Amino acid sequence: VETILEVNNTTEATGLTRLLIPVSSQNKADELCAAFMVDPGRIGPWQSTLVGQICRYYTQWSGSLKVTFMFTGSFMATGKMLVAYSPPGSAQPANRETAMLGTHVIWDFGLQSSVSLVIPWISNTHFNYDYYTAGVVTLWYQTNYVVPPETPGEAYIIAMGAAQDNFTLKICKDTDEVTQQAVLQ
Amino acid sequence: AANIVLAYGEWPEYCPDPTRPDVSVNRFYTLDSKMWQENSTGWYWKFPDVLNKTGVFGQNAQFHYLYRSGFCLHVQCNASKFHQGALLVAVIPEFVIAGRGSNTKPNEAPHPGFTTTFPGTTGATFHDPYVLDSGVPLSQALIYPHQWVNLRTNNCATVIVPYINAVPFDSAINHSNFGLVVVPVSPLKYSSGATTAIPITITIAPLNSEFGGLRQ
Amino acid sequence: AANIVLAYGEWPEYCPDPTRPDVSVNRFYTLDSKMWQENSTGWYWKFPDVLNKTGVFGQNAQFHYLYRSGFCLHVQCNASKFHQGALLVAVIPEFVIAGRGSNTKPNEAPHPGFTTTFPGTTGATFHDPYVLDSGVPLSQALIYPHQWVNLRTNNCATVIVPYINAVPFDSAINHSNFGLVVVPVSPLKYSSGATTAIPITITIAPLNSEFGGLRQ
Amino acid sequence: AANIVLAYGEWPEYCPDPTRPDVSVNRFYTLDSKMWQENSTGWYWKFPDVLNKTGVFGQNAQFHYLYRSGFCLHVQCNASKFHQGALLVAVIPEFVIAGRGSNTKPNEAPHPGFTTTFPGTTGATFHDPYVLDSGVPLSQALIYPHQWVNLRTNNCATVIVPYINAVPFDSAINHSNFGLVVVPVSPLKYSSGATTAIPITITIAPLNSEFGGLRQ
Amino acid sequence: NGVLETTINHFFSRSGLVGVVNLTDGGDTTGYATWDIDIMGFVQLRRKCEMFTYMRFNAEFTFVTTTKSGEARPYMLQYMYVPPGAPKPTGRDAFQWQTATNPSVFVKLTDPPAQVSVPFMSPASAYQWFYDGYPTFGQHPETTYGLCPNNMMGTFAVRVVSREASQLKLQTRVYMKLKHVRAWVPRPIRSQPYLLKNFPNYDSSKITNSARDRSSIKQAN
Repeated sequence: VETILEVNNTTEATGLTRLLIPVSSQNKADELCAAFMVDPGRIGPWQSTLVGQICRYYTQWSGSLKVTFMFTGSFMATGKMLVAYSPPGSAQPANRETAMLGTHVIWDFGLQSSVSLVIPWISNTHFNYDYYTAGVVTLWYQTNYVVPPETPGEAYIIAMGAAQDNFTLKICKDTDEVTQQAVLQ
Repeated sequence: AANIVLAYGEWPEYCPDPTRPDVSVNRFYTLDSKMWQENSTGWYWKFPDVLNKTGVFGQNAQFHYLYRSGFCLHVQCNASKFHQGALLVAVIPEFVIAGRGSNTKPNEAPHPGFTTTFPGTTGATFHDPYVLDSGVPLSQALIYPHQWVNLRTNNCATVIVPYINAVPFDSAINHSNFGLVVVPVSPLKYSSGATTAIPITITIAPLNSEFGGLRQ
Repeated sequence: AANIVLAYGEWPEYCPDPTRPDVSVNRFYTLDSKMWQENSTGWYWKFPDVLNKTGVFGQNAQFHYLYRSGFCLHVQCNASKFHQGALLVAVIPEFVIAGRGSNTKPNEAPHPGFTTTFPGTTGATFHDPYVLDSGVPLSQALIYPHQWVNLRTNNCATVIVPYINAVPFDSAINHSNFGLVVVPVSPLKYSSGATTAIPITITIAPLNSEFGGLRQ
Repeated sequence: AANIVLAYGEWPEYCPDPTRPDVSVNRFYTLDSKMWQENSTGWYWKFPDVLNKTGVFGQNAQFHYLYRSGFCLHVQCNASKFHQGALLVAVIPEFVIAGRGSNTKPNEAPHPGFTTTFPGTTGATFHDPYVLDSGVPLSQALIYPHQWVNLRTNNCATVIVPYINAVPFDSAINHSNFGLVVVPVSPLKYSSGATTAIPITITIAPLNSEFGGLRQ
Repeated sequence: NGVLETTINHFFSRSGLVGVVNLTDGGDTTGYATWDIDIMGFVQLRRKCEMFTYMRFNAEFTFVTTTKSGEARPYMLQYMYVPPGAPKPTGRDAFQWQTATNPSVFVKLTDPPAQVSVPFMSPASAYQWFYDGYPTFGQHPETTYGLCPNNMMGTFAVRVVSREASQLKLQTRVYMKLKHVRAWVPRPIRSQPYLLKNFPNYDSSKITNSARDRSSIKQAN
């Protein structure tokens, strides 16, 4: 089941606005909108999802994941984004141009209101200096956000993700997600 | 009508061989529309409640001791091409709101009032929707039977839900089988001069109903 | 996708029986979009240049002494229904810009600089488009393989061009087979409040490529 | 060519149904020859390292996150009929050198440096070969896949080794699957006036290669 | 209604004047005259073969020679054609003129004109008058842009055959007919005037409009 990621989690929008990442007219083309590492099992955007919370109960996982975007802008608005995935071991893509050379999808809002990107493979392995390098997915402005007159010039992307059929987990363990220790009474 | 959500992949059925009101209860009930605006925080309807005091369906439920049925829900949102936003239409079984404003004791713990638990025909409104007032993470609400109604794309959402419960029959007044939660994930935005408040209309058809234990 | 322009009514083919990079070079390259506004004068890309310094295609071309291929070009323009204008998308073989600012002698004649002749990945911009900077009449540019992209109607233009040249193989760095000219015949107009600058995205797929003479 | 050593009696194969570079990586790489003389103590090459920074094979390995392949190794020694000696050519999996110069503690134990662990294209040289710098008895090194190259008899040694590891795929930069150890068991002897130093040439063909996880 | 006048071959037929060369005998310094073959020379035929990109054809040259006063006299002339790549005659008496591989036609001045044909000489499959790029492969570090050696068609040179110098003065009108013409991938035809001989360069300030103006848009003559 694909559930919403929090890609904007930082100390600014605190609320239901923590689930939404923006786009605007003022942002020039060919610059970064947002990025997030893809791993279910570490802190950050995946702690909100099931696949993220369900991987806390198991030590080892691996398989393919499915990341999906949805555009809430107006029917009149148009533009393009470049959503690209850099495999683990490669760092943050610095430029759209180098980002394009990897695995990407050009996604035009006017045509599709939703895009989907299948990250091929991802799993954990051990044996905080390790810091578990994994892939990241970035979302770039291909073209500036085009809007007609008398229409809002600011919109939100909403990102959600889930595992696919070959995703598996093993070696059960309890979660650190709760420190509560027996409310009772 | 493009896509219907069929809850849990299973159709409503009658009692698996307790009476049936023929076709008499089969018809659309259209609730008072909710007016959605920039700051709107969401709504919910405890479902075998909303129809309790209104209609021919309502007279049966109050006068019968046991109750069974499924439903078909249509949620329409009328708005221009210059408005934008998104709503999350979900049907979540045994939806139980919670006391907020923490005071933790056996005594003074602030339990919800009846008007807050069972809202009635006019539904209720989330204080803080981020937790769905359940303490649970809304970002995971997509588990339940759900549909996105996104003004950019189709403005209608329809969901059929079967009767679900641990028992075959249960009281219509006391127990609320499922609630219907409508939240404005991405806030409504509009340019100056457009109509400010967008209506939300929910139509519900109690298909496949049963009653029993009439009270003179 | 409604209409493709197939240049000179002939499809790309391989060498008429020099190696082939299997399918390895087959994929879309998406150039940095150009930002078109009221006063925009047009753009051009010397084509077996644009890809010279970028991509897996670029490493082959710089490291191989001979080169052959055709192309498939897609030019999209995103813009509202309130914007208006028209562009002329043409692929013109052996496009040679010219020294303007006349001084006629054997010596001081102002020849173009390399950055002006081969623009690179970011393309270049016409000083005076009326002559296409060739001294030739743009109103006749419709001879070449061309498409109109008119914001009133479809916003996409696609053109397939075969490899054309007097010789079967030629160097990728020195010789630029064809240029791609995009001109705003009718200027862009928009009402106050609309987005000011309209992007132009050109995607190019080096289909049917060959290389030879690798240099260690 | 008289005798090939086929390591562990099993041929290289592809992934047991992750991509393949067609035949593109199939060709001989010839390392800088080592100059063997009276006092020479031996050499070694951590193998999926030697090719890491050199060649088309090298660009793939550095730019791909996973790696798989076997190899074919040819070790030739050119020398007259008046020279004499013997070498032991062995391919020993997971060859791990060791800190010598004992200081036994949790802290100051002299671990090897990176240049000593992974030598690079030029290989490295045993301090004391009698233990193979593993602490293990060289006189038992004949366990591994091995060949004697004895100047009295044939001067060539060829060994094919399959890909061996506990996992199907592994990183090319970090993990060195097998090392190649060449030791001068019986020292080189020559009469006065003969050429003093005998070259040793090792040619390696990365047959049956696979890569995956490209990094732009 | 006969299409034959519009074919691409008939359009380039009809030998015109592609050049004129003058000859005077002091006997030593310049006793000869040389003319490189260039069809870009005049503006009528240039503007025609610049509406195409690749062209393949044959050339047929006819040499009309008269004297300054115009009245002939039976002096013998030599027309040497040095194919592309051969060295050009550096003097009336130079050893270039006895090279066997440079064809020649000895014809007297009082005869009808001399006439020869030239094949298609390029190493390429067709000429190209528009070349975008650089001739050099040597990684030009960066006036050499656009000029391709491939179009060199050779050269003619003219002398008077004699042991001593003859004081006559001549000029040679050279008419060229263009045969078996194939043409590819057409261009638009030039609006602007030409400035430099061999280059497209034009005048940016003086640009002339393609169509002569009129009074108002809605009044038709």
